Amino acid sequence: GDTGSLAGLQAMADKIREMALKETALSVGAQAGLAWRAKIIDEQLNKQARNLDAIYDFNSLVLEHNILPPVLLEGRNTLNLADAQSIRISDRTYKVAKQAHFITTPPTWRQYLWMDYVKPEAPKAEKEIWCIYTERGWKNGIDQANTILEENIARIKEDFGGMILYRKLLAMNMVSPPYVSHTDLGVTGDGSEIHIDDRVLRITALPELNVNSAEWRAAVAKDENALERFQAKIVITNKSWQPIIAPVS
Amino acid sequence: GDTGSLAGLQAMADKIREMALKETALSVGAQAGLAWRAKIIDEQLNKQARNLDAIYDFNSLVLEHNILPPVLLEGRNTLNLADAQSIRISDRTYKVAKQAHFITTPPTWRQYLWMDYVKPEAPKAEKEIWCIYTERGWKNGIDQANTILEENIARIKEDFGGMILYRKLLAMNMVSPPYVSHTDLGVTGDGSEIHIDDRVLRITALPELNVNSAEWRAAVAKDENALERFQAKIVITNKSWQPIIAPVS
Amino acid sequence: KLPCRVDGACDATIIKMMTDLNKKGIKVASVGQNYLISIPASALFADQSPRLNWASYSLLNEIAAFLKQFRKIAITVTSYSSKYVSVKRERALTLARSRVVSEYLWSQGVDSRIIFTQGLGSDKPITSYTLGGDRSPNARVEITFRRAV
Amino acid sequence: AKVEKVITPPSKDNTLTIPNAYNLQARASVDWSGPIEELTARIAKAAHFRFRVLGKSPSVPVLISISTKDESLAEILRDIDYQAGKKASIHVYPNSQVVELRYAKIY
Amino acid sequence: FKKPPINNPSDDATIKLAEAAVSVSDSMLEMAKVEKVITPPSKDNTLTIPNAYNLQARASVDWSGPIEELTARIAKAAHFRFRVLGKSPSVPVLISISTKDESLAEILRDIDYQAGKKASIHVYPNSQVVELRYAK
Amino acid sequence: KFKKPPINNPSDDATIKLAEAAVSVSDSMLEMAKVEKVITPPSKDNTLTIPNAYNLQARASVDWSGPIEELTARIAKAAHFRFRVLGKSPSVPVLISISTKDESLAEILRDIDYQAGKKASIHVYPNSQVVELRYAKIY
Amino acid sequence: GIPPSANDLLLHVLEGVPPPGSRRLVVSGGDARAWLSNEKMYVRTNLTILSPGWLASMTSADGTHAYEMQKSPVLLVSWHGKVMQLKVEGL
Amino acid sequence: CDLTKFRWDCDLPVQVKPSPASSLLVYCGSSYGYITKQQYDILARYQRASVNMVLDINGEYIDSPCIGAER
Amino acid sequence: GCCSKMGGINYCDSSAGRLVCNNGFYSTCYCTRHAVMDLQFLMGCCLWHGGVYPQLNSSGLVVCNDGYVSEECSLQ
Repeated sequence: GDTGSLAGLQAMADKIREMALKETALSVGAQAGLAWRAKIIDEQLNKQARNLDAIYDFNSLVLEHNILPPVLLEGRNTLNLADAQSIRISDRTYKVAKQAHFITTPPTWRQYLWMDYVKPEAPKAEKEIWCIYTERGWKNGIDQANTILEENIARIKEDFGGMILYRKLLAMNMVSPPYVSHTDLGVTGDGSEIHIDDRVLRITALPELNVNSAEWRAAVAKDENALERFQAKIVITNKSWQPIIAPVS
Repeated sequence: GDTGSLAGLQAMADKIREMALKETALSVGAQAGLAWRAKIIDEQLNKQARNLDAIYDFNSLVLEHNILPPVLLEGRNTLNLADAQSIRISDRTYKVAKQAHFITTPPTWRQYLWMDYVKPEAPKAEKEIWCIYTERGWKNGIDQANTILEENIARIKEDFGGMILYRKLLAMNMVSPPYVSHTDLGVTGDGSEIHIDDRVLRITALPELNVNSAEWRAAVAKDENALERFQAKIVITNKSWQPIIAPVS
Repeated sequence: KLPCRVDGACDATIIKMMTDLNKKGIKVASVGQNYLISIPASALFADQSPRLNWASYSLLNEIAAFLKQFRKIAITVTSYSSKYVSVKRERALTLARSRVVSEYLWSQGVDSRIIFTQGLGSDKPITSYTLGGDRSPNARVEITFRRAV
Repeated sequence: AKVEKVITPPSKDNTLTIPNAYNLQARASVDWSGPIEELTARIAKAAHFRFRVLGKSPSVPVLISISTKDESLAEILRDIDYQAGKKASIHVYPNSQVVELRYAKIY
Repeated sequence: FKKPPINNPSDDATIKLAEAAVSVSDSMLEMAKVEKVITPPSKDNTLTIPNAYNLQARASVDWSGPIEELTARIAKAAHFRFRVLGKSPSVPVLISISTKDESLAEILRDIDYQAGKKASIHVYPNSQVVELRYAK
Repeated sequence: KFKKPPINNPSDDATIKLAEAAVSVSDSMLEMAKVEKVITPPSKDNTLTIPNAYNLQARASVDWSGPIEELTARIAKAAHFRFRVLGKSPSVPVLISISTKDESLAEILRDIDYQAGKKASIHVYPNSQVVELRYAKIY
Repeated sequence: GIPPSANDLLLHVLEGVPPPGSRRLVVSGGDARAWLSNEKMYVRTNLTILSPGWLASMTSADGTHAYEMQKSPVLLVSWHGKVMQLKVEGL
Repeated sequence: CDLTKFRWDCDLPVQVKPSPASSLLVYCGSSYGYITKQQYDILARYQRASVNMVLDINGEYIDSPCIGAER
Repeated sequence: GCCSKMGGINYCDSSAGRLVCNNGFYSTCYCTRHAVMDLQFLMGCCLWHGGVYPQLNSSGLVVCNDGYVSEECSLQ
């Protein structure tokens, strides 16, 4: 007897009635399978906790004043068939899904990817097809947990990619940096309470995509050839590794 | 026991009562026969799927700006007997059944010719003529499926032929081409969302049959004879293949 | 309610037919997803001619079944042969052989969008033993492809 | 087809824009019903020609469907160019071994 | 023993269907052949690869914006000077190049093609200069 | 028999999805790094501010995900360098996360300085044997 | 006036995030994901949709399409020059 | 080159500058050199044969793929 | 089983949707519903018309989501 394993769930029990049996078996199987798959997903995430920390390093993308950069969404080849006789096309659209804000701690991958787990304590056409339908429900719950994890991954990827895209656009002068001003009060207070070095930080200008296309700055990378390098026996050599299955198309 | 075959339908059971038996047998047979014939029609369409794609190639008829050409219907030798002492005759009539519009994907033959298939589950003057009348209903359902497929073929033929007729009439200058205008906005948007290359396509003029008969262009084909060609032993020879059943009229 | 495997293909079947072709003498190798079927031209054609023997059609049928066991986008049928008369001669002969094998394989409908054909004549041998005609080791037909997904 | 050819006969053959050459005479039997660019890239790769693309690919794809059997890659590229028509154009430069697909300047 | 094609039309109606498909495809090809307008290579108004050594260098560009900035950056990467002849339009000439491995000469060819008749690009290798010629 | 070389242990679809997302993130990071480097290439190396010396060539394998100051102090103590701090430590900690394996203490200090960036800066004076961490003059 | 640019939810669909306040659909037979939000269908896929016909589209950097269309229980797609179908359930 | 033997081993010197004699481009990966007309022809022959033609300098591999370019 | 005459099922590769067997060879068997299947025969009413409109039927008519009525599914 165990709800944390399909074996124990099956061993628990070792047209209207048939349909009710199928429905209840699917219902009990789905929740147990979803919980077990969430547990295994959490185990995998904790196994790769340091790698996930290296990958989704929100701390390195944080701006100067501990400001979370905005999330920028990009789409290309945009088309909208408004109706017959009217379409609207655009080469690229950039959008600010989330705006920059002051933060006190960088976000972590656990806020996105963690999968909530609680062990669910719960209980011919009577306990013969019940096993087959509870196995079907277990598979359905596993699939549901996988879909939830996939959505969580998509969300964290969207956020991290938006911050990276903001950094790239700021490099290319397609967004303005957040402008923050400090008001520097002296020693502030009265005889009951004083604050020594009182400073008030305020984002006076949020980052925003600039429409002055003249101000943008393109970046062209390059790859290094034999320029300025070259006994200098520059030779195109046949003697080399040759693939076994050569003409694959 | 099977609803997907007439053999299974008949094996299922191996004046008022007589009439009720006939009616119910016809009703059960018709649906099963129609479903089975729809399945076989779909199998044949999928067998000839590539040939159907070659024939009904709506993609090759698509106009410049991804515009579906209008469907033109043609009739000849028109006569209408309005009443006694009044008829109206006309040599040819051309009509625009459907007008041109922007499209995003070319139409396919499946939208017209596909036959919906769902396996229909269902159950002396008692089970003796029941098989005879269920066979009659099976034949009736097969005929109904064939008629539905015939109507679908007629519809796809009308649409494809109307598009081809539009192309022909445009060649002979009996229709005007659709006129599309592009409004070319620059970089459009504000600090929250920008679009790089904003263009608005609008069909400012729909195609229409022009009544200026002076502007039409006739086309006369020809067949090549021995002109400008011809030891040159031009000869009418008896020695050749001769039909066995020669004077057939 | 949904197919459990690609229709008409089995892993035991693939292994059995690879073993059988290798036993016969047709080299069926697989490095990664890339598959190679090397066929000696002596088992397909006549002596330096692009005319298959009627007996070789059973071998071509087995190779067609093998190709049908996989899902793919493009096969490549290449022909190499020993030097007989002239560079143009073996080039034309190998192109014709590739055309004919490709036509038969295409007719025995395989799940292949493209079947490229080519013959380089005597450009890329696989053995230093060039003695012989069509019995030579490097007079062969290569059917190379990549399993799709 | 007859009436349109009579109305305006063609004047130029696309063999000028796609001049055949060696290794473009390799043959292929194709059955394709997708976007133009992938098929052209596969043809160019099998012809050992570098594939180059000009112009912005439109949002509405340039779908082509070639169902042939054993014709040379030059003929297949000519067929692809004709089927593309006003949407896309295929050129072949055999001196530089370049197959170039360019999307027309519509939009 | 040779086997017949599995997809062989061996039905009285399938054969006719297949020949009708063949004729439809042939007629469509003929119609496309008549329809198509081609530009002969001699009369092609596009930049021909300038062959300049500095311009043959490979690059990786992901740009969607004004032509002027990308052309200037490409010229500077190629070490050529850059100049503009003409008056910049009100609405800027917007282009997009998204390539991972393409030479600067080919990128300039693509830029010229996408500019079309709003602007053109000339390359002088002897006096290494990229010129963006606007149109009026 | 027929086999192909890499017969690894079974993988989970959780790890598979994480691997795909990680590869996409890595590609985005590569593109961003390349475009920023082209936009403005670096001009100065932090080896000027952290000059290596003897006993800074001691090697360490670190796995740290905390504030900068404690790791810097441990590195300095293991290098036998007196640790000094300049500037007011901000309320929001300068968190660093260094996960390396056996590189010299000078290299670790360089990595820490680069990770700190605009928040904190590490200097090393080998004449006075001083490792000095200074919190920037923001706020 | 000026028609709408496109649906901003297509950016979230591109990223793989379901549009807010939507329900999942079960796409079988290929690599695609579908969500139903406002009696419309949003599909993330690497394939090309041919038959059903979409209302709006966006393309991501690496070549992933986000389609906004009307709901349809079948999607005709071209995988690699091959026309197959994806069965959309949950409509 | 010797194109048939068994291993088709051969050698093609590369001239970096676009000399009048050797002005035909070869893109060895990201590193490009210039060769002659006969050299381009035989390299294209090897490309048709689908043989890897990695670029070697002083016996050291630099870049794998060779593809002919504008003449 | 699926990977028969190979070693056996190693694991389901969800990135490709197929099984990977104990030898390096993939498996013809699918393991996720998102594996590329050559689905060409799809059951169901009102295909290519938006699917069946979810209304409580007063007659046997099956009406699709675009208004077209499916005569092949309607009651007779």
